Amino acid sequence: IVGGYTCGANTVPYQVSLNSGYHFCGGSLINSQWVVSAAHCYKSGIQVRLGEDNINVVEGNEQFISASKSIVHPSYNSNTLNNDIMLIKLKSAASLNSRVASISLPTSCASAGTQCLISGWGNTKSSGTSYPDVLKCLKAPILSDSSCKSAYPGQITSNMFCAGYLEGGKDSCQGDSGGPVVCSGKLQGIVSWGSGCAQKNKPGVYTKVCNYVSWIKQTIASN
Ligand SMILES: COc1ccc2[nH]cc(CCN)c2c1
Ligand SMILES: [Ca+2]
Repeated sequence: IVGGYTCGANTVPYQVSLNSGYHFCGGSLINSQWVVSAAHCYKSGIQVRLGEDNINVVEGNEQFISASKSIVHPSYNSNTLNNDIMLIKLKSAASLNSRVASISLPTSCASAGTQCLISGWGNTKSSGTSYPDVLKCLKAPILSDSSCKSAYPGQITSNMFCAGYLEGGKDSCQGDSGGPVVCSGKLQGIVSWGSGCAQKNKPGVYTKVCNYVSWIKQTIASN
């Protein structure tokens, strides 16, 4: 996250870190046994880390649970990033409490202008690299479809939205991939892609979760 603030330990209780020997992507806990992330995060041998703040120090509220199955969306296109969503099933159910909690799926899509919270352990610099060990947060609005398409001609599908600031300076960045965009207490987005981070006229692009609720619910019910 570039231009954000330190969230505070366990203030984003649905945020997860995906770990394959190191943090490599975020995700969101949507019930006691399932995590949603980006399809571009896919790999084998994922351990899901819940209740994290400092990802390099055991602070006492963590739960570490191996993934038993990953399901990339059937229409994910790695070249265009269309349908950039994946589900991960945990080998055992997480113990839910005030610091580890699921986030609700949306019943409707959020409109442009809605303020959302984006969070992650990604790079905090737009040039150069500095990775934080504690979770960073950013409040940002959903941008209109027309501004999003004007910023990324030819590249925005109906399964994507832009959020952030056309002036630059505040954005998600490398290592935030797969993490949550939460608006009005519902998961509306997944950190997906962008052109660099925090550049003028290049806001972050997010998977539009409301288009996937039926797929998520049917997949969870059968797996
Ligand atoms: C350094 O630029 C990158 C590189 C990879 C990335 N993945 C996801 C994002 C979010 C950008 N809003 C991103 C940014
Ligand atoms: Ca920790």
